[PDB]
Amino acid sequence: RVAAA
Amino acid sequence: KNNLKVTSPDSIKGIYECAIGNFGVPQYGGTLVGTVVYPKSNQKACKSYSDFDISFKSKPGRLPTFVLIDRGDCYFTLKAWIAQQAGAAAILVADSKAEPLITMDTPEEDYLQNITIPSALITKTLGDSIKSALSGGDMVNMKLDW
Repeated sequence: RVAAA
Repeated sequence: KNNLKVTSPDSIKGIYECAIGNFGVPQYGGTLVGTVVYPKSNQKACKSYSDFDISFKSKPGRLPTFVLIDRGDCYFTLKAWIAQQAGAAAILVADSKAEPLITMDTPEEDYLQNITIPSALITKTLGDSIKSALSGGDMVNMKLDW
């Protein structure tokens, strides 16, 4: 997945 | 979807998976060899390292500094910006949970286009291995080919 934090 | 090579010490050398951050194009493209440093304060790099009088500038003739940074409390991009400002040549963000790798993404709402240093998320396990090698006095060297 992706995430900003 | 990439990897990296811990070159030293023998106890943990090898090729490890990692997830390159989805922001910034590195200015000096190519291969990069560094020494890994785990900061004694501000380990999540959500505040400027100047407030702590901490710098990762390498002395002339010594390896560039790769700063190991813990995930948490602020955006990935801010950690890369903060560590860049302290003079690290690269940033490794140790994941906070043991889980497969995620790709660090940009937020929206700017300094973003000014981030240059290579960034990557590593697993908690490798994060813990590096910290224990450093805790025991061995310098941890590393090479990045991206």
